[PDB]
Amino acid sequence: MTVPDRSEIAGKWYVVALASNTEFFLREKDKMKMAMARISFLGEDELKVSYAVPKPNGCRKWETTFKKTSDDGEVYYSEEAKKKVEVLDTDYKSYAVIYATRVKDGRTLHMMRLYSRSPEVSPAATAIFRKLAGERNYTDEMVAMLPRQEECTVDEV
Ligand SMILES: O=C(N[C@H]1COC(=O)[C@@H](NC(=O)c2cccc(O)c2O)COC(=O)[C@@H](NC(=O)c2cccc(O)c2O)COC1=O)c1cccc(O)c1O
Ligand SMILES: CCCCC/C=C\C/C=C\C/C=C\C/C=C\CCCC(=O)O
Ligand SMILES: [Ga+3]
Repeated sequence: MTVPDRSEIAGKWYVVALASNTEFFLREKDKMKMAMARISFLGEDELKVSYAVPKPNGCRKWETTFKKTSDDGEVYYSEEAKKKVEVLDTDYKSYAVIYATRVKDGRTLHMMRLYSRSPEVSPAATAIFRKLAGERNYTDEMVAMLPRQEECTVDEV
């Protein structure tokens, strides 16, 4: 409540560019199109967020809950989904950059994701985005920009 900005962007979050090094995912992120999502505040230490990705091979839409989210200041952690996301940069004015990391048994992973407040991409959104990726010594092929092309979409259900 003390952050009306959240309510402003909450309801629809767009993913239009990512960064990674794991070929399996990087290999595929390069083929998908822009994705959408909806986030809700359950509690500062818990929030509900949904993922919407249009996959021509088979669109996939679902919901997910984030629990025990207060570790490093404001970060989300799902004991079940063994995956956490920390607000690495968010303005909802034109873009937001977040640090996403998935850790499997014996394997750890990190990746950056660039969001857009509007289906369009601001040259600055891609640049600030690249700046961070560079700090991680990333290369173009490691970061793939995604178009607005849409085949499937989610509802305000
Ligand atoms: O390493 C990560 N994925 C793997 C492994 O995850 C998976 O294979 C599946 N996935 C989940 O079950 C999942 C369950 C719970 C939460 C999930 O996000 C799942 O994805 C399906 O996702 C996909 O096929 C693709 N995925 C998106 O397009 C996406 C688009 C926008 C937003 C997405 O989350 C997407 O996954 C590719 O994802 C992958 O290859 C990975 C890391 C860090 C953060 C991630 O989100 C990752 O997914
Ligand atoms: C918003 C989560 C969307 C989840 C589904 C889409 C992509 C999954 C990967 C990263 C998205 C996770 C969080 C979005 C970034 C910052 C949230 C700030 C919330 C706030 O400022 O209070
Ligand atoms: Ga995922």
